[PDB]
Amino acid sequence: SGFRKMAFPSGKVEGCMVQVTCGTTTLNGLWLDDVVYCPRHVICTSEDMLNPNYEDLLIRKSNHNFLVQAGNVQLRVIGHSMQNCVLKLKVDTANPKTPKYKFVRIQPGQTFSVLACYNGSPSGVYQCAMRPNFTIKGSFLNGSAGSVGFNIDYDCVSFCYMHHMELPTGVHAGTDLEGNFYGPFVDRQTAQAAGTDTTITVNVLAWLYAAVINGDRWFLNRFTTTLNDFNLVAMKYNYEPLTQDHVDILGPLSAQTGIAVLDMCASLKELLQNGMNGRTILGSALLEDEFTPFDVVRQCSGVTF
Amino acid sequence: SGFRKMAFPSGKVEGCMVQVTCGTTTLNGLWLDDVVYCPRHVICTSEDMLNPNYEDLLIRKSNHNFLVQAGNVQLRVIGHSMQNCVLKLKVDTANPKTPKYKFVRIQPGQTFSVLACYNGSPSGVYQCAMRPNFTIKGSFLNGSAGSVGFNIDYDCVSFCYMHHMELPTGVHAGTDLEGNFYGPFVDRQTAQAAGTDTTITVNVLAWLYAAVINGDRWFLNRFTTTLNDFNLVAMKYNYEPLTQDHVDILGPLSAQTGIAVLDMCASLKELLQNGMNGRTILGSALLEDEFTPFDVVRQCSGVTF
Amino acid sequence: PHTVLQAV
Amino acid sequence: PHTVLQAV
Repeated sequence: SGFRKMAFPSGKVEGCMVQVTCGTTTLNGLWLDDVVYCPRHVICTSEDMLNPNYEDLLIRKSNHNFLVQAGNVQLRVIGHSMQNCVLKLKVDTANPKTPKYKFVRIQPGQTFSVLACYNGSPSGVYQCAMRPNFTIKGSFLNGSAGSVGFNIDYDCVSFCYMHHMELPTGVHAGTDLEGNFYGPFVDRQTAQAAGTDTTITVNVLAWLYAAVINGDRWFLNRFTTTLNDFNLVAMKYNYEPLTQDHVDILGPLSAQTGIAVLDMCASLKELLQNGMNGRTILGSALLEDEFTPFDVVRQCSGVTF
Repeated sequence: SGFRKMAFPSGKVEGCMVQVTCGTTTLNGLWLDDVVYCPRHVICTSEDMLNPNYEDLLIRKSNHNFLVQAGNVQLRVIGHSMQNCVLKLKVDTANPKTPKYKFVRIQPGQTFSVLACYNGSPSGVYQCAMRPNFTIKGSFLNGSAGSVGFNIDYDCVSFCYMHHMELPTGVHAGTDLEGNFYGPFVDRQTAQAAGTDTTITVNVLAWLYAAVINGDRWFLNRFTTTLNDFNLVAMKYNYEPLTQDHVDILGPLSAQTGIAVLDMCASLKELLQNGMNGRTILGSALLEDEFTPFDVVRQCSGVTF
Repeated sequence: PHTVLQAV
Repeated sequence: PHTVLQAV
């Protein structure tokens, strides 16, 4: 029993983290086989970052301008190129700790583990969701760019996020591992703002199922609702619309608990309209939306890697 | 910016996790140098666990009754002994991945990372506190016993917890790595209940300082209070008494923010007496108490390992 | 109710 | 306000 915000074990990723310095700018890179991936703004200076022309900035560099350190070993750069907003630095030795891996791009609503790093060294690990507005509510300080987000399936690390920057509201923005930003953000220090966010409805329902599996049942009721009547309530409360595919994805948790999805939607309607009247669900006084249905099944069934 | 429940990177611990089977009972063990540590109830059968006599049960076993698997490698047991509630299984090969380590016992109020495991394989990582009543609010299923809790300082893993069991309220109980239980619990399947819990006051204050560092300031006020008048409010609300040592430990965060500790205590008093009036602090509608002052400084300053 | 030892 | 690129 119990339900925690639980990250994947990070050892496979720790073995890939390196430090990349260009000039006085240092950040993290990801070393897979003989390539190091890192955010391209490592080539910027303090004066460069309002409106850098990255193509110009990169033409003026050569291999010897990139100092890559794996632990106490300096890795020799033998090639460099730009791919969208990341750099690919080809090095002369393949990482012997390279895991089986994939580069995947995730959807808003999906979760992943972040290995926060400074100067190439892991600092801590935590779980994040891709928000509907394509930001993530991370914990990142100066020097954390190049830290990656990932999921693990069996022995395979699926990298989905590389950290670049912090928006003025204190939320974070980054790219997939092909260098393409999540959302309408650019790697420049200008006024940028996230679009308005919304709550991830299918995830809130998944977490309510986790609560039932763990014995929190006070919010249940005998009511049902229709998918249309529910979605009218979701719109009013800034929740994402629930689809039939969401209802289907929640099928396994619905069968395990014996509570029909539209029955649980009736509970969520009442929680939205009346609050919790001083009670809590799984230790929270708020409706939690950064657990996917997969996360719930994974944790309440004990899947390992 | 940002503030997350953040665990230590788990790679150093992952390299120590093994599977221990005796009969039809399987759980996890911790392999350091040539010893495997695991919960002694691995030697129990289904009928053994109401009131096992562990000394009797262990005399009836020999080395060949313990099957230890490190990945796909079976480790030969060449010695066994009981130490309080753990077994020490001496094996014929030292773990080449043994980190620098210590066995430390922690105090209630202190935090640690848990690497949850099944069949010797890591499943996920999360942060826990030792509650004042010596339970932990973990996420653990059948087969998770032997999973360990730990802190990392520089390159040294300080192991502080080994998981044994789940109480009827769904909270968890375990030992230090010398086999001594935290709190008044025993490794038997009997009626046992945790003592009444309380909220860890110094931690709530630390988290309020984290909130200020991250720009959440709405709960601040111009009031101060005395340590005695504060502790009268803490008693009424089931909070631990605040000591002068707590005030001193909070010194660094007090200096960084410019808010005196007893000034922040005035904020906490008002939050306890009036609630948050629909607002949140660091994403929470509840007063969070599983971050220590060290955790706050660590995360808001970017310490690595 | 009873405690549950969490070997498997 | 502006975004902050988080190299160091």
